[PDB]
Amino acid sequence: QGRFRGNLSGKRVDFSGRTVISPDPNLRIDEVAVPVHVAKILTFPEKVNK
Amino acid sequence: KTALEMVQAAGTDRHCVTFVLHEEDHTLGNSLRYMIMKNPEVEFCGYTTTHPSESKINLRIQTRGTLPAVEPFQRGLNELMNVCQHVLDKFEASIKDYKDQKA
Amino acid sequence: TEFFFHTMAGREGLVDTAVKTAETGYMQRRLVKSLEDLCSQYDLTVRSSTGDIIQFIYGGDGLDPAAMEGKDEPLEFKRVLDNIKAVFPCPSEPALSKNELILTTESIMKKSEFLCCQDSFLQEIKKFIKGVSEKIKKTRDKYGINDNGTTEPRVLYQLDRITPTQVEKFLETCRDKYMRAQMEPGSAVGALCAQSIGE
Amino acid sequence: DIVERHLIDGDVVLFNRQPSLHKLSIMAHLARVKPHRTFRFNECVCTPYNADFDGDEMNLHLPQTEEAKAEALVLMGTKANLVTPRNGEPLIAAIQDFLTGAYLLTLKDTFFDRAKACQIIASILVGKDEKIKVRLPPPTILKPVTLWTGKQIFSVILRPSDDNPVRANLRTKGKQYCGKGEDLCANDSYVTIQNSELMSGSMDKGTLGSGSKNNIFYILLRDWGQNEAADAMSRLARLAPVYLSNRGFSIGIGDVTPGQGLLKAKYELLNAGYKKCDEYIEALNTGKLQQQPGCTAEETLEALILKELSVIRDHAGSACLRELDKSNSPLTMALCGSKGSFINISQM
Amino acid sequence: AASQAVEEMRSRVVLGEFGVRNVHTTDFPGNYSGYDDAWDQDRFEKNFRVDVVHMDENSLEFDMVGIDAAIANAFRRILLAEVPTMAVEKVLVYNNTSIVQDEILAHRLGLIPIHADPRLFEYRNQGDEEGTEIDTLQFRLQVRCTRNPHAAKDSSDPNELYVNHKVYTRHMTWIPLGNQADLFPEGTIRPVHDDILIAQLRPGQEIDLLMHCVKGIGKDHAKFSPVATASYRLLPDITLLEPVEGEAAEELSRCFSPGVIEVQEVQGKKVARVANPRLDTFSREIFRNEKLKKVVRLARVRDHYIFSVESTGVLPPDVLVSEAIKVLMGKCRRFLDELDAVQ
Amino acid sequence: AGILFEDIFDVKDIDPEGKKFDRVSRLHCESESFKMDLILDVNIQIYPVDLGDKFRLVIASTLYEDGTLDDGEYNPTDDRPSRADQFEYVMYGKVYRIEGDETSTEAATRLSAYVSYGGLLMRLQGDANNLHGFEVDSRVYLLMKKLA
Amino acid sequence: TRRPEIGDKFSSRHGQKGVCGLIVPQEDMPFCDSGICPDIIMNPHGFPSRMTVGKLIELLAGKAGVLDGRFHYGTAFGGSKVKDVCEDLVRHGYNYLGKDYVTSGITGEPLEAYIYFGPVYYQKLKHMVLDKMHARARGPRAVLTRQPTEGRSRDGGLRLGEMERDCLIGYGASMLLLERLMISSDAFEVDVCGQCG
Amino acid sequence: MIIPVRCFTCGKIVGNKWEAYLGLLQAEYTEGDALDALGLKRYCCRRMLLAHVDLIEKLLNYAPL
Amino acid sequence: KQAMGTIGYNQRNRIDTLMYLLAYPQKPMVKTKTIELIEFEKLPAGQNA
RNA sequence: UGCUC
Ligand SMILES: Nc1nc2c(ncn2[C@@H]2O[C@H](COP(=O)(O)OP(=O)(O)OP(=O)(O)O)[C@@H](O)[C@H]2O)c(=O)[nH]1
Ligand SMILES: Nc1ncnc2c1ncn2[C@@H]1O[C@H](COP(=O)(O)OP(=O)(O)OP(=O)(O)O)C[C@H]1O
Ligand SMILES: [Mg+2]
Ligand SMILES: [Zn+2]
Ligand SMILES: [Zn+2]
Repeated sequence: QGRFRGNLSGKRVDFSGRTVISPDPNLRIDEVAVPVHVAKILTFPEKVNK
Repeated sequence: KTALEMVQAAGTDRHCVTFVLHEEDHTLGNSLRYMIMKNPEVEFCGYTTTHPSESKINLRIQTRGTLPAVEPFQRGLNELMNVCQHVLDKFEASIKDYKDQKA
Repeated sequence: TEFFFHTMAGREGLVDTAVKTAETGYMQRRLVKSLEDLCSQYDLTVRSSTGDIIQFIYGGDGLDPAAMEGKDEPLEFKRVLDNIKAVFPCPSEPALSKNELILTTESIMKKSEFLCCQDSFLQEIKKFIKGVSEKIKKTRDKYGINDNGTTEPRVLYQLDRITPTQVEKFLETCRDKYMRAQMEPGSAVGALCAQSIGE
Repeated sequence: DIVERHLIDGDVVLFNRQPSLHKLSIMAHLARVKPHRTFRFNECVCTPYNADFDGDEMNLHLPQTEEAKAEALVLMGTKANLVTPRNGEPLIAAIQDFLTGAYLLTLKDTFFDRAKACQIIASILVGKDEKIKVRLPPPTILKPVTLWTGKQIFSVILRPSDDNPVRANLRTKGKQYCGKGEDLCANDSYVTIQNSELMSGSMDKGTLGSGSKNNIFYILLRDWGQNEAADAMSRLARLAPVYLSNRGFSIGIGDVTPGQGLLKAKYELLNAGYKKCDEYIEALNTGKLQQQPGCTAEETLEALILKELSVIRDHAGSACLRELDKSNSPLTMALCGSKGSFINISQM
Repeated sequence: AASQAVEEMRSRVVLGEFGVRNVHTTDFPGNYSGYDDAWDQDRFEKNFRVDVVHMDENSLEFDMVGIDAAIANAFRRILLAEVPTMAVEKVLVYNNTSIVQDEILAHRLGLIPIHADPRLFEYRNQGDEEGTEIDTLQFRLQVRCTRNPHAAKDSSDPNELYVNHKVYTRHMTWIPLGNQADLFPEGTIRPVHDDILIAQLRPGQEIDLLMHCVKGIGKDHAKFSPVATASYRLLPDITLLEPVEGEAAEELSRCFSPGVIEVQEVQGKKVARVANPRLDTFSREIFRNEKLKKVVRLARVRDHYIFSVESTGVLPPDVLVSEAIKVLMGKCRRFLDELDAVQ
Repeated sequence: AGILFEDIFDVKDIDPEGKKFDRVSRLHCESESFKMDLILDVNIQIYPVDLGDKFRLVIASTLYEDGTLDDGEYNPTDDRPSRADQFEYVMYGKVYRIEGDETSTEAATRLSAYVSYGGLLMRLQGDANNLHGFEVDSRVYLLMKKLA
Repeated sequence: TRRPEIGDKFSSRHGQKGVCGLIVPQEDMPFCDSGICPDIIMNPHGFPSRMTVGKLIELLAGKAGVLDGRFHYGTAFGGSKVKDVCEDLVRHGYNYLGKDYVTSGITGEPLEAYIYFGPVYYQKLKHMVLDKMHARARGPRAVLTRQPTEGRSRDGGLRLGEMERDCLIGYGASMLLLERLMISSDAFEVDVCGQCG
Repeated sequence: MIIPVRCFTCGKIVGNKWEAYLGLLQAEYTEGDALDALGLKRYCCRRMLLAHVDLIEKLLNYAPL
Repeated sequence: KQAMGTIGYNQRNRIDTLMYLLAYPQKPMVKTKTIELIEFEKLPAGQNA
């Protein structure tokens, strides 16, 4: 739990979640399903452009 | 907004068509599949479900010659309606004569 | 008694896995912390963070382990030749003999795009070409197939049928795969090695 | 201006399992919003994560930079990491309920009519596959009855449309290959595919699994790029379940019960083994027993008893495999290599 | 011969010892050479028929001959889910002191069927929790448990000590709205069974609540499912390859259902024959006897479906089948209208 | 006529390795006119066969006797005079391998054509003069008719 | 009051722990001749690798018990044998192996293989998706080290452990690693003197 | 806690047949014959009524009252 | 040890930091003699489906 | 400490 191993090498971050997984073969291999509840919390900053 | 048509590609080919139907399930999909499969002018007929969460189905129809693949759809719908009317009348007559002979 | 012995074996396996988890975790931590400095440069020389060279060329040849089609080999010449024959069958071109095959191979390999390729891969290509040519010669000698192309039963040409178009396609595909299978500069090869040795 | 938009479809998202052994334990996928409360993904990607859907909690991270997003999508793309850097073997391939399904589908006994074949083919026409022609292959047997074999239906996955340039070619041996048929094995275990058309053999873990090279998806990846392999895997994952459910595959107590001949053979083998063990015990205790080289007499007796018990085990297993009839769910799942093996069957 | 095999494949479904064969419908044009399986309304109307074999309160059994598996499954699924009925949806609670949880109580009340006719009501629009006279029904339930003023000294049984300690569904009182009292005569709107045990109370506890019920289909929630068990099975047709007589006839009678195989003494010796293959359930017990395996051939008729519909008592089953067919016709008409509007 | 091969065969064995498949069987057959051996997978459920059966088998390039090789797509619903009308068991396959005989180390004149009718394997082995016209990646029609 | 949904963990009293993958309607569930639809459909592929014949024996015994109205005993090294339950099954008119003729609910056609039906005692576990579901916005940070907290009850964020850093290094995504471990976690702007350092 | 109104598998009304079933237990009827007389042919309802435990009275014994 | 079910007859008056109860708990059909010894059938923690 | 994986 030191600074090198606990706060420099590996540290906690925001904009992340943890959830249980369930099978769904109807999605592509490169696609993952996200629930609406978590989707409303994790936000992405998009820059207003033309 | 319930049943919408889609061509096979940007070329707008009427041979292969896709009907996306909303608020439906395997019942009407399979019924119409069976009723239209007997059309000799249909090469390929197949219904599928996009995802069990959403209530929608996708039917795909490819004919033999130059059929728009829309007329077979209406043909199958009308044949299914006629079969439903006939079976309803037959069941009503059966129930009526059963009640008559029971008493 | 049998159930008790089976439970003993199960608990033995469980404790074995429990110890293995921590042991391999520590081993992986050490290996990664030690090998996280190496990287593949643009001059095909693997160097450390301080600039010292660990290898003049990765693996002695410089091929990507992730793009290794064969068993520690870049390509499987037999499978590639079969795929080329199947994907591009030319029915309007006659078959090639041993001498003609060797001649077209020597003429195509001496091009400019093949000069930058490694010599070992070219030697392996020559060996495979010689082998398939000897096989074709043995087949034609067994069935008396004439190289002039006037044998009455044409089906005999279907035993080992090869056309210059297929030869060129095979050579180009092999060259492209060998060029795209090399180590891409900038890849953290040390971390990949550590992970592949730890897992 | 900056707008903190919600997570919508198309956003690159990191998905990881906390216990990480190799780099493939974390991959950048494309997020799709769904009304449920769990993270769902194609099961073909379970082997990299080493997940089993038994309550495992996985982490999902959202990058906050366009450069990080692009790097995650390119380097950590699922389609770009279908193979491990350890030995190049493909990890993202078919899994249980997909190997068995493809096996039962490509069996020589499968013969589908026009309706069932068309249904199984349409079962995959979703998503990007909605803008392509079906290309119904010609039937094999047509004069007595128009029947489409299951191998053609499986090949349709490789080349669904006409404009698709995928031309898959493969020639390898299966798990139950005899070793002398050379594409004429009595069990039909020699996989031969030409121009994305299954000519011979039945699919199994050796061809659709993540075991080693010679995988059809591996050949597609190395010959026609990553997109073709991804599309083929999606089509397989969308087709095999539908057919497996329409056909029905179950296991019962009757699928593991022993036969009369099996019980007789087991009894005879146990008697013989116990007699030989008693003879060895009597020879060691009273008299001189042949001592094997490099070990003592007690270790020699131990080795001989272990050998006799292993003989009994293997003979009982062979008898159970020979007496078992085809269509047995355990035997089928052991043949196709989806799950289990002959040793587990013999033990149970 | 080959023709016999083709006929058996296209007409019969054989059940093997390890698996069933000929399970897929193949009677379609282009699948058979010597058969013109093109759609013909005349032949369908000629061959089709319906025969009711048993019909009592909340139970119906009828054989349909000529229909296919697709339409049979469609009717079954429509009856199971797509038939609308009335069920308790909203529950307003007023000082519920019962030990049973409020949510569990509301869930139990939601599963209680209502004898109201759904055709006389309409679906509630999105929202509108207040409800209107056309698309809602109100059921008041007020039960106050108290000690019995007159009881024995011991009175160990709860029946003698307490009164109204078991809140049966018969305590539900339908409260008319607007002009529902005039349209519906007294006694029509009531619980179906009138004997469902909702909860059990003790002196001091009281359950006072109101239930608003609206129209809904079974697909949204299982509480709207009118049919308790609506299923169909292919009509069995057992055939004997070779005449079986002797004690083997009694073995046959013991293998299949007791009411399908009958033994008769035509010449003083017992010989078995199929009497009524309807009662047979295909237990597949004949495969146990080694000698009697190659003497029988179990099969199912592809174009003969016995439908059994046991309902919950909301309405008779014949009207349920009629409404299912009407819902299917309505779906077909809606799709035809949509297609016409498109073109 | 697009008949690439035609001969009368007699079956000598049904299942040398046992009853592996319920619907398909590996029939071994020998010809009378020539020494042409045939190892063919056949569907016995729809077209039953016996050990002593003798049948005429024809491998053709096209199914129409008029010589029209227009086989872009097959429509089972279309009714027209075709070769299949003169036979009972018609299959559609592709000649996917042509292999020379390896038993004869020298002076070999026997070949073998392996065709895959939707997985059903057919090895026709014999003199090369009889296999004239067989080419790899060529789709053909097999027509079998049992004789008295 | 919570209803089972996708993600809830269920057990079957045999260590065959599983998670609800999909909730299909009743009309989609297969039905037998009697019209009984299964409540839980489990994967058979779990039996061979795990050899849980005890589950099959329990299912058969429970089926026989519910048919004859009895409670069979699964006592260790004893209990009701398979022959007794098979006799009970064949006496009531059901198959002596549990496998019964079942028709597909989707296509309406019979299945080629019989399905193994029977009553099994499933027990729900405390592990719910609702309690395990977590998502962390910017949220609070710790006083000592300005990073997200640890626990979910404390509104903590996930941890990119040393192994995650190793994986990101192996991938070579330098900008992604920088954004994760520097920008989005403990970014700060300090003032450094170029003279004394 | 209390007998459910509907059966989990099929959905037949079974809550109204609980007390009556208890009556059959107060009589000389066994479990099998009692379940048969109640009209439960399929085994799902038999399991529902037989595997059910009556815990409502045990909780009411602890109720405030 | 983590199975969900009833705790006892006083589970309603009991107030703990976290409790899980089952709506319609049912006793198993295949019950071991140990279940009868520990009286677990009186407080089942599952349902037969 | 208990766990989950
Ligand atoms: N209930 C509980 N017990 C704990 C916890 N941490 C430690 N223990 C108990 O205390 C013993 C070990 O103490 P440590 O975990 O070393 O305590 P610590 O980390 O030095 O204490 P802090 O530095 O204040 O966190 C174990 O035997 C545990 O049973 C905790 O978070 N909760
Ligand atoms: N201490 C741990 N460290 C890392 N991973 C763990 C640990 N405990 C559990 N896991 C996760 O759970 C998985 C272990 O499952 P595994 O051991 O393969 O099956 P199992 O638990 O033996 O199940 P069976 O007993 O075979 O049914 C793999 C790993 O990602
Ligand atoms: Mg797990
Ligand atoms: Zn300074
Ligand atoms: Zn029930």
